[PDB]
Amino acid sequence: LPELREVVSSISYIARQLQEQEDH
Amino acid sequence: APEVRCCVDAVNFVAESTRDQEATGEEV
Amino acid sequence: QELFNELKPAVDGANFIVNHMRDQNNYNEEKDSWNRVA
Amino acid sequence: LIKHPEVKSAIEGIKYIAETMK
Amino acid sequence: KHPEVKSAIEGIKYIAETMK
Repeated sequence: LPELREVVSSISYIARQLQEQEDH
Repeated sequence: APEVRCCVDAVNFVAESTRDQEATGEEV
Repeated sequence: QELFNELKPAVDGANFIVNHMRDQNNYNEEKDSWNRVA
Repeated sequence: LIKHPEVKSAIEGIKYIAETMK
Repeated sequence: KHPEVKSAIEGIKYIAETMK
């Protein structure tokens, strides 16, 4: 399931960016 | 099963919106 | 089970994004209220 | 799996985000 | 693999690349 894996990666990246923005 | 259709439409809407903002910002 | 284990990071990320957006919206709404008071 | 509370919360949250930007 | 599902998948990908 490479598509679902890449989607999971994209969602995790978005959440990580938002968490970093929250710390900033 | 409203979940699949409604959230696929929602995800497509955010994607299309993001595309519109990107095009607007390129013209700016 | 294993599918749920693989999708749990995505569900957690989506919930985090939702909470971030909702908090931002409430923050902006309070700012608009202050603008209207002004 | 849709009946899981976290999945439902994420689903309604995506709907909320889309409605907000509309 | 409906067209709309693939479009949504690519939309999430596009959003991630846009923030990158």
